[PDB]
Amino acid sequence: AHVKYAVLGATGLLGHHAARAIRAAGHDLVLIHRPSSQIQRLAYLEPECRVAEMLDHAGLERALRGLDGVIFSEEVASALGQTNPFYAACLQARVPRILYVGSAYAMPRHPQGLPGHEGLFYDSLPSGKSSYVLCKWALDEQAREQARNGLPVVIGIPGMVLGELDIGPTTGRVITAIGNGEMTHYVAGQRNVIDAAEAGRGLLMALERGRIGERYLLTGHNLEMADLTRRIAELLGQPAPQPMSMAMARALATLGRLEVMAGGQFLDGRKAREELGFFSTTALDDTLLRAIDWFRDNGYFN
Amino acid sequence: AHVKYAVLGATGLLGHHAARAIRAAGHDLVLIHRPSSQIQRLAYLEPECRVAEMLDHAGLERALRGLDGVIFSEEVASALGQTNPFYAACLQARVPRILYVGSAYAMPRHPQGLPGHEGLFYDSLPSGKSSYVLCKWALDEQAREQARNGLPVVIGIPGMVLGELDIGPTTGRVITAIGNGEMTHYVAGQRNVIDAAEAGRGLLMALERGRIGERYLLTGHNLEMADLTRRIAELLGQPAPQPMSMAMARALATLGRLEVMAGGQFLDGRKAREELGFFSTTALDDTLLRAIDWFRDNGYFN
Repeated sequence: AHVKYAVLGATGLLGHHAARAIRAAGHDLVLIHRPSSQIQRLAYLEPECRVAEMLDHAGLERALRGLDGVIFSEEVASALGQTNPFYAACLQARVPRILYVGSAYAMPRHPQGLPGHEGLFYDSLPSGKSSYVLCKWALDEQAREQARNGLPVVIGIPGMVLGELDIGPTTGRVITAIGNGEMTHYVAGQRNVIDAAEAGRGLLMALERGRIGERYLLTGHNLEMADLTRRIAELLGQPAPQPMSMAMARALATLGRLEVMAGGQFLDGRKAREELGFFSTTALDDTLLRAIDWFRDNGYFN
Repeated sequence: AHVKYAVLGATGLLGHHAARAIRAAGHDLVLIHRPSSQIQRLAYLEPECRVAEMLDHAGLERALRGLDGVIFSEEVASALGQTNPFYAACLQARVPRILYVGSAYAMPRHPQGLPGHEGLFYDSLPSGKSSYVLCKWALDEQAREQARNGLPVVIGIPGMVLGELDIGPTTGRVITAIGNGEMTHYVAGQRNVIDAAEAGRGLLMALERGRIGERYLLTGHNLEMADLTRRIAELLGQPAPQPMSMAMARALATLGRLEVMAGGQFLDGRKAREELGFFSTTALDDTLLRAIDWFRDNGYFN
């Protein structure tokens, strides 16, 4: 297995599937993990494991030795505080190839309402926007900034990732909320959903094939929240969540005083397809069913 | 003016009206304030002002000298942290008569759904309830605990206080939210509303006349939130806020994850009436109009 690729955050949903994709390609897999993390869930991949706390420049450098590449999986300041040492260590370890996993919320909304693409940038500080968007904009700026400064950083930006192995769960709380009768309503909104297994392969592909300093949207299905809500319901044998007005959402925010909860957009997958060879082939139902089954076997449904 | 009564928190809505009531009764008024507070808004009452930070036992003791009585106007721990020194200082200053301003949220809901009364107690820690209720239950327990231990504490519990001189505003954000088009919806609920001017007189009356260690509900009008919402709208020349389901409120709380906002009850005013001679005589519209006018003259409406 002539090539060695590492993954930080391998126990998260999207990292676990990057790790798998590296194993599926027949590369040597390295997993850089914090000592507290339960990386033995990935022992089946026969990984090489390197311990490193993410604020420990001696240990990151050491964990980043002899790699052909690496995937990376008070709110703004400390987001930047975690990534900054990593980039530091990548420079010292002389890693040739770095992919940083970004978010589509680093991008503004397509100004004609069409599906979003990699060319959508905020000219400067996304002022007046949520702190979520701000944090996501910063991490995006930071990565490009390392590219500009001669670091080999590629940026891979998946849509909402859904699939099996979602421990929290995280993104798949939609599935469990619905299944457990909790999500009784939804708010209108556009969203791109992507199968976890694929998003992992897309990451590997950006890492091996992306242009340094470029973003690549890794997309699945463009979807109304009504329809994502409804399909999951139908599959779980449950009633469809009913729509809830946008005004009725702010009116609760206002009762509070005494959002980006449906601020997503559709994504254009062409760049990844033409440059990376990447695109989804999995039916959405197959993804939603595989997630559903994983959650059920592990008792996330009451 | 043979009797001297003091008020802490005189710049708040309910304290300002206690202060006024003390002036209206022809007593000598003392205002105990923190040095940062803008107590010169009450200079027209020709008050005697005593400076005291509320965590400064030397200064409270000194500010509590030679009084015939006093009205008192991480969330639980620090609520108790503010009151505890005050009670300490009342013991050393030998104040004969102390009224603590409580909340109706220290009481559980009438177990047959009738209007609530002073006999409603939680037998012990109000477990599983909101931290708001918990904090309000504690301060209530604390006051009774000082009574039990020989301190002359009376507890006065007004309903939702509405009227003029509401600086934040605080309770009157309902009025301004509606007026400014912000409160577009409300959640079903029962509530007791009381005129500010009166609630101040009720406080004075509890202080002079209550039994040591007893609670006294100071009540105005029992009101559906639909009707309070609607009257304020009609008076402001605005559309009535529309009802919003309770389920639709939790369904937003649940979208968040990826209350007591209508948990109030009606209050029974009989104890205050029979013992204190207290009861409301003011039409609700007159109260809502006086508040409305105060807010308007000071430019709280856009």
